[PDB]
Formats: sequence, C-alpha cells, structure tokens
Amino acid sequence: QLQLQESGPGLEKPSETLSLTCIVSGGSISSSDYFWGWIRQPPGKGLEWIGSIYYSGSTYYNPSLKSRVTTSVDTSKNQFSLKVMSVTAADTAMYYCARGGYGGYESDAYDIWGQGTMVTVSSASTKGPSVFPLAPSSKSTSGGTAALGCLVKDYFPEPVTVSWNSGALTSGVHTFPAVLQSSGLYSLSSVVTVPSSSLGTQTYICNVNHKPSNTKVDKKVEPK
Amino acid sequence: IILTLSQGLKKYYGKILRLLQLTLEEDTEGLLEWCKRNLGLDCDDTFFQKRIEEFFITGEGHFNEVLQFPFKSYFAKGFLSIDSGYYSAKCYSGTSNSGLQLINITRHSTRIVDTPGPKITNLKTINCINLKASIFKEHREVEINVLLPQVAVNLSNCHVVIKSHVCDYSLDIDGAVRLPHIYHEGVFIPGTYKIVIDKKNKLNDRCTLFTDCVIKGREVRKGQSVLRQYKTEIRIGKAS
Amino acid sequence: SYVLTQPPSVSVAPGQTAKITCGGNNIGGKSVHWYQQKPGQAPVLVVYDDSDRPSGIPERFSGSNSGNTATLTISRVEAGDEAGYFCQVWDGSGDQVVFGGGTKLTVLQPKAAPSVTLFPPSSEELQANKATLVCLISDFYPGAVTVAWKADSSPVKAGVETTTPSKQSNNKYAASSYLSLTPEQWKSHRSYSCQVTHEGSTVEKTVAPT
Ligand SMILES: *[C@@H]1O[C@H](CO)[C@@H](O[C@@H]2O[C@H](CO)[C@@H](O)[C@H](O)[C@H]2NC(C)=O)[C@H](O)[C@H]1NC(C)=O
Ligand SMILES: *[C@@H]1O[C@H](CO)[C@@H](O[C@@H]2O[C@H](CO)[C@@H](O)[C@H](O)[C@H]2NC(C)=O)[C@H](O)[C@H]1NC(C)=O
Repeated sequence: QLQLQESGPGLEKPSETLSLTCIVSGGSISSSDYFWGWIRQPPGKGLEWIGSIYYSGSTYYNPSLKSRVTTSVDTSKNQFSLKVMSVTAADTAMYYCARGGYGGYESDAYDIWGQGTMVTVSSASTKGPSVFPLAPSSKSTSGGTAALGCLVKDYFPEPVTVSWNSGALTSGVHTFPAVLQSSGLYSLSSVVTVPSSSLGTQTYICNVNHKPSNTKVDKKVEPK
Repeated sequence: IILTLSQGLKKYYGKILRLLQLTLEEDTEGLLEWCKRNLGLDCDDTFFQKRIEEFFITGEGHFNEVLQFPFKSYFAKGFLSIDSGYYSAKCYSGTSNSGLQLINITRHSTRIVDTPGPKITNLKTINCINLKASIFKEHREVEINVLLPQVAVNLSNCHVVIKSHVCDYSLDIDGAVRLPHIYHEGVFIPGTYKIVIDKKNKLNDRCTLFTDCVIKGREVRKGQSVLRQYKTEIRIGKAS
Repeated sequence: SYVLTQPPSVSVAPGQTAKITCGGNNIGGKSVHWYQQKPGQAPVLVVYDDSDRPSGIPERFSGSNSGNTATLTISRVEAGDEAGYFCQVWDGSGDQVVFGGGTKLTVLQPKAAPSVTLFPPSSEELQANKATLVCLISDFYPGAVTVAWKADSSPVKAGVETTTPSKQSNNKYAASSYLSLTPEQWKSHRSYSCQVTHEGSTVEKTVAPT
C-alpha cells in the first residue's frame, strides 16, 4: 500500500530554516490525480494547512504562511519536502505530510497521512537521556504480578520511544507522558507489569531510543 | 424629433439588443413615437419581450423586419441583422430551428463543488467537459465549443466572434462572455455556443480564456457522476 | 479567509447519538470532510464529500451538509469514539485548505480510582550523586489528582515536578510526579511517601532508604 513517512531534524534553532522531507513509498509520487501537502499542529492547537504541491511542481500555499514557506518535489527520489524560513517558538509543532485529491477526479479529502514528526524550535542543544532501572520489589503490584521500569531522565527535545525486550514484551507496558522540568529538560518513566514468579527466570531489558540525539540505550532491570 | 424608417429601425433593434443583454447601452430616443407612427402601437418593454419570445421560440411562420409574425414584406427562415449601427448581431428565428436549442437557467443548477486543480490548462489538453477545442493550424484560428454555457467563460485581451443557433455577434470586451437572454416563462440562453478566435489578428496576441474547468469525478451518486471544478487559464494568444 | 466554526466540545452517553456541527457561509456549496484524531495520533479521514465514508469506517458515522452548516453524526457511540473531530473544506475563493478548530468529543465514563506505584532511587543514580523518587498514577477518571510528597510525615516543599493528567489510550487518565533529592537527603530520612487524592479518596505509597 501507499505509505507516507515524515523525516525531520527534531530540533531547529531560532531564525533558521526548518526542512522536512516526506518519503512516499508503495507507489509513485507522480500521481496525476493527487497532490502532496504539509499540515502542522502546534501543541494543544488545531490543524493548520501549510501548502500542497503537485508532482509537476505547481504549489498551493496557505496565504498566512506563503511569505516564509516553500515546498519542492523530487520525482526521482519519490519524495516531497518543506522549508519554513526564520523559525521561532511559534513553529514548534507536529508536522504531517498527507495526500489529497487534485484535478477533479478524486475527492480533495486528505485520505493518506504520515505519522507526524515533532519539531521543537530552541536555542538549546540536543541532549540524550540517562537511563536508570526501576527495580521490582518482589510483588510491586498486588501478589501475582510486579512492576518494574526505566527512568528516562533529562533529555531534550521530545520524543523518546521505549520498548521492552526488543519488542518481545508488549503486554502490560505503560510508557508515561514526559514531564517538562523547569530546566527545559524532559523526563519520563516506562513501567511494565509482569508476573512475580518470573522475576528470577526472565531478563527484562528496556530499550530507549532518542532520535534527535541519535541515542540508543539498553538497560537491564534486575530485582535488587 | 422625428425619425425616418432607417433611423427608427436602428433604435428599434438597439432596444432588442439591450433586452437580450448583449448591450449595456442604447439609443432609444424618439423610438416610442416611431412605433406609434410606423407600427401603430405602443412599444413598451412588454411588447418587446413578446417580439423576442415569438422570434426565437413561439414562431408563427413568417416574420417581418420588426419581429412580427411599412414592414409588410414578411420573410421565411434564417436571420434578421439586428443592427443598431452602434452594434449588431445575426440572430436566427425559432422557425429555422429543428427543436429547442435553448436551456432554461431559472431551473435549478447541478451542484458543482470547487477543488484544487491546474491553474494553467493547455489548449491541446482540455479535459474539461464544458469546453471542447479545435485548433486549425492551417487557418491560424481556434474554435472553442462551450458545452455548459451556464459555467462562465471570461475573455482577457480577446477579439472573438460568438456563434450559436440563437445569435452570432462579435465580442471585444474583457470579462464573461455575454449570451442572448430570452424570457419565456423563465430565462433562456443558448444550449451551446462557439468562440472563434482568429490568431491572424494582432489584437489576439495575448488572448487568454479564464473559466471553471468542470470534471466528472470517479464517484457516481444518485445515478450521476459527481461534478467538481477548478479555476484555470487557457492561453490562446502567442504572447499570453 | 473562509472561516469554519466548530463547537469546542460535545459530550454523549454510551449508545446515544453525537452531533458535531461545522458552520460556514454557504458551506453547502463546498465538499466537507471530517477527520478523527485520537491523542498522539495522526488524523484519520472518517467522512468525505459531506457524507461518504472511506473503507473501514463504521456505518454509525454519517454526514450531511446544506445551507450554512455541515453535521457529523455518530450513532450508538462507543468509548473508542472519544477523540477530536475536525471539519475541512477547500476554499475555491481563497485557493486554500481550511480546517475547523476541532471538536473534542467525550463519552461519559464511570468514576475510576487511581493505581499508584512509587519507585525509590536506583543504586546507579545514587552512585551518580543524584536521587529521584518516581510516583506513577494511572487509570483514574476524572482527570484531576492531588499529589503530595512527604518526607517522613512532614510535607516536602522543594524539588517536585508533576505532569498535567493526560488521557491514556483507554480514555482514563495518567500522571507522573517526581521528587528530586540529594543522596544524603534520601538516606537521612526514614521514609518518603507519595499521597494521591482522587474524588475525596487518598492512596498512600511509601518507600524507604533500605
Ligand atoms: C423554467 O424553469 C422554472 C423552474 O425554475 C419553471 O418554473 C417552475 O414551473 C413549475 C411548473 O409550472 C412550477 O411548479 C414552479 O413553481 C415554477 N418555478 C418557478 C421558480 O417559476 C419554468 O416553468 C421553466 N420554463 C420552461 C420549462 O419553459
Ligand atoms: C469570470 O467572471 C465572472 C463574472 O465577471 C466571475 O464571477 C464573479 O466572481 C466574483 C468574485 O468571486 C463574485 O463576487 C461574483 O459574484 C461572480 N459573479 C458571477 C455571476 O458568478 C468568475 O469568477 C470569473 N471566472 C474566473 C475563472 O475568473
């Protein structure tokens, strides 16, 4: 199937240019009945259309942003891209790419979306997290089960993703939304509920990934 | 003052061209008498609508020069040269038409939603269902056949001749193509018309058509193809 | 600049019918699309062209559009329908995409007590000359908890960070609180506690430097 994927820097400095790329896969961007658009969503706010571009190069911009955004399309690489000039904190947002009907044949609704990529505008440098284990206490949750976790401490910017045992453990996993500390650094905890009888036979390793800093950390969580 | 047969017929036609909405001006001073003296009647607006309606639709055989079915020489089929001196149109009677080549525009309009689409449309690649183009490279002329006249076509630095089964006339003014309006228990315009653009005329060097490109969508709803449209330019002149 | 007007929110009991309007001048002349967006996820097209559904969208979703108002209707509402809903049109005059401001649909939910887990500092953090207490609160409705930290029995008045309660995937709420201490503060007191109050009921968890 046709899948869209955003690619972004995660972090951009004030008064610099943010550049995002969407890779189209499973089909050609050179579609005569569709064009390719960027929609963003600042924290807590609604959806805002930035612009859309046809494979032939014709661009359609939001009038509020036309003076500082531009879109391109590269048909050979099967991607289109977005540039936002002189960014400030007002440009910190989730950025989405999406496909919409163009030219009358198909509906102009945006049927296929990317996953969204998170861009934060800050003068601060990226910072990977320090990961510490949250050890079980024989039966942290009731009797049969127990709770263990990973403290993902003092990173910037969002997001981090956390998996357990390289994805082999998905039941009972709860990754909590991060807290924003007054230092501007982020912190979160991932906790997983496992049976108590397994605390001495199963190794539990959490996997922390922080794309903006290119940090990947594995932490074994053993019973103290 | 008095007008002879010659001057009064021009103003008589001038009023018809105004009511047809082909002109926005008229010289009708002296006309009211002229109809009392040469026609023995009061030619108010109601009278003139009856003449337009009877000439283009509800014919009664043979018509004269003043659109009744002096001026005792009644013709047959074909055309009156409704010429006011200021402007003229070659208009055809409904007796010379096989059926009703008019459409009723007071009747409801099929819904056409707007959509994103190409801002420039090439004259050789017109996928709009309301427009059909013929390029005559041998004669250096273009004929645009408008199939949905209710969708406006706007001229931009164009000097064209409009041809239809109702009237034939020249257009030289920017904006939406003016079409003949006839009242017959509702408003009627031609069902199709033709825009003839002579590219051998220097006045058409930058001739551009602005219109809504209507497109049949893939979806069929209520047993019909849904319609979408986008604004587009068709560049016809050399340096457009 | 064509303007779309959506109500900020709408509540519905399970099984009832929800309606979300999108106002605009002569919006009936435009094709209205609806997107559903759940917390932390990309939007999803649920209705297009006023009233058509993409494949996989349940029949309970239905649309209409005429005059100055378009309406999204969700019948026999389920918990999983809780989301933000956005209307959207292409404005042919301004040559732009316009999104409504979005409508938060909530589905009425029973009251739910929080689960609280409290973790002491790890040996590795203690070996790094730092110490953090972690209080994890989850599965509570409504989304309002009081969090209180206690050193022994006395209230802590420094080094606390607490998240705003955010909606989990099951539409209950979760929140975290963190107490920062020095390793010496951690070992000097006999215990620390996290006190969570929700709708008059308090849960207390305690950890010890042991
Ligand atoms: C042109 O179309 C209009 C419809 O817009 C027709 O007028 C309607 O005629 C029917 C039948 O007589 C009436 O029931 C409606 O009340 C009329 N509506 C209006 C607004 O007048 C009109 O008759 C048509 N003219 C034709 C077909 O010659
Ligand atoms: C062609 O011209 C017509 C009329 O000159 C345009 O229609 C008008 O557009 C303005 C601006 O949107 C409106 O305020 C008027 O009410 C419209 N009038 C009518 C009768 O529709 C039309 O938009 C033009 N088409 C193109 C493609 O430029």
